[PDB]
Amino acid sequence: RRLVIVESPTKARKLASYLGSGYIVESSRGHIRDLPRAASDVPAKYKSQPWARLGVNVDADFEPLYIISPEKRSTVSELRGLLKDVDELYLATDGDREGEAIAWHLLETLKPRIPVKRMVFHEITEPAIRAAAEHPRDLDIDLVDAQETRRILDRLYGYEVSPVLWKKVAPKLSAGRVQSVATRIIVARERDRMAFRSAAYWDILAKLDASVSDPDAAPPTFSARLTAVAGRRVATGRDFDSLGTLRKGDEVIVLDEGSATALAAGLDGTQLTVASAEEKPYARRPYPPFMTSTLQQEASRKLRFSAERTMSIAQRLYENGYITYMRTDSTTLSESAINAARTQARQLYGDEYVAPAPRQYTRKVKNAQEAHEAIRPAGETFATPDAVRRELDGPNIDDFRLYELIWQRTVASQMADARGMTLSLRITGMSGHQEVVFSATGRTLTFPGFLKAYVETVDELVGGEADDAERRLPHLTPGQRLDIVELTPDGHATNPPARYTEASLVKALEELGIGRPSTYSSIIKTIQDRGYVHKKGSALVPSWVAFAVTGLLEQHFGRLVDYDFTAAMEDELDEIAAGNERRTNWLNNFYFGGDHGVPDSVARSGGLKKLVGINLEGIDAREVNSIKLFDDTHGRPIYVRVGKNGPYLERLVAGDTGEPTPQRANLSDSITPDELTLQVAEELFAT
Repeated sequence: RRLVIVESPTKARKLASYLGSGYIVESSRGHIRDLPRAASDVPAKYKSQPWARLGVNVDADFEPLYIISPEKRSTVSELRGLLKDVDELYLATDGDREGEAIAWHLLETLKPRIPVKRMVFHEITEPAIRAAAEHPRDLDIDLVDAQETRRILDRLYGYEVSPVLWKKVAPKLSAGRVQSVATRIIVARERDRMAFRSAAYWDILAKLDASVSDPDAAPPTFSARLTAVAGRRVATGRDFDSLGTLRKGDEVIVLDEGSATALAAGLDGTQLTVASAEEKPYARRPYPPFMTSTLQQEASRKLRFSAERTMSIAQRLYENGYITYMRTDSTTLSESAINAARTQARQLYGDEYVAPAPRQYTRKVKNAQEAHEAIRPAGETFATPDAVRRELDGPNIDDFRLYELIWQRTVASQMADARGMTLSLRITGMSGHQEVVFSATGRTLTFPGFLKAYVETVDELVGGEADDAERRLPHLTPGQRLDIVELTPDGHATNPPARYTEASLVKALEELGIGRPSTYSSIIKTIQDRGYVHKKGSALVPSWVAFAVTGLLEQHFGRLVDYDFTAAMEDELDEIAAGNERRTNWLNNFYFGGDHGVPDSVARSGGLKKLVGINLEGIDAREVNSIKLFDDTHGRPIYVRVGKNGPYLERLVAGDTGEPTPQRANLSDSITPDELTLQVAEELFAT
């Protein structure tokens, strides 16, 4: 008999069905050991060590104290009992550094005296599981070191930074390093919206008829926008800065209502002339197969799933053998998957829609031990969407809908390019003695290609045109007459920068190099649970406490929330995982200071311990929990105060017998920060 250990019961039952007689497959319920979480976790033998409760001996090369979580105590003893009756132990945790560390803890805890085989696989099928059992991988201690370094980093960061949050913001706040950076991202955007000032600008929208000079033109009518007047380009929204004043670029003319209306009046009665018309072909390549980042984005935009929901569903699909492993930065497809996807594309859409050659989407992954393939349907032959629809019906419907998304993306990635035309137009006229220029743009989809099988969804808050959208224009030739159906002077205002959705936050975490496949959703989940961020529709909105904590970190511990320093620490952890940096050297440099790392980083500034242990009696807690908004019409500053009972507005005013007396008005989450205007503040201060 052979004992096999995996992380979860679903995985345990699934591997057992494939390994057959002679294997006992059991679940570890995840991690079995952790650093001490309370004083009572410290065993008697270590109670004589003053560092035991922290769980890390920083003076002995950061030696950890791993103890068995009391909730996992019976799991360990049951595992120990089964080990006594087998001839071989198989460790079948996930192949990334998290799963490697779990296997390492199982070895350290069970101390086997029998052969050990470490199985690695990235899909759960009978071929994949059989191959893995027959070709085990040597235990990768570099992965384990990378996982352990991050665990200790997290412990030390919390140890040093938490008491500053307790003394200067609020008790029972928890420290979170990467979480505080993601929260800063959200706060920075909200601060940009509050400081945004709109500018007004006008143009003219024209509906133009071509069926007078060409009764075959299709469509007969179309719209065009005024874009130049007497050789000066007409100002648009991109021409104003965030304070509503013109950028320092080429000269423009800023039209207003009376301005634009006078141009339309001097025009109606006349006809317009096609000065120029251009056709330019385009060819769009398919989207790459999903990796974790793009799966979460598209599930969020198309399916409206939170990042956390997406990864819970993806985990069930994985453990049940429907898809490949869902924590990956690879968009590579294996040979059988490319061929299955081409076949499906051929059967569902026709030979014309299959790409002529197989399409490989190879990008360099951080660590080839940890990611082998895109997220795609499992198996040499993909399970059909209908068969999966019948199995995951009823309560498992979200599972089907994510599988369908993955299936369609995988098939579309092997399909032919989309083709169409980009269409341009210049239209001239005469409004009195001034030459006007009207511009129209278009785009056709001659051949949809892969778009027949997958079209990305535009971010709800950023907006935009879908990749399959069309704007058709009739065929025109220079000099051609056009009749003005309608002239509408049209007023506009610049808009503040859009809030993040969960989808665009994942995108920003990836592009800044701060997130990783195994952390994107837990980051986003955690900032919402700990109260830093909430959802208004699909928009992530920071809470007022998020402003207070972010300002504290920015003003006094800025290196800890710097985007570039954070991305570089993530890279260094990956270097440990590849065996190009040492766990112990990295921890010593980071915590105690050293000569290695990016210039001016925490390590190079003297280390985390010196950095946080500045003189804190010089950090005023009243200032930390005051968020300046604006002054009122009398010059008095209005500020949001974050108090034990929540947020409230406050200003100092003149009282009964002289000033300064506080005036307050309580606040709820109902009003987003950029909505609390002076007008709103004054209304709150009265009622």
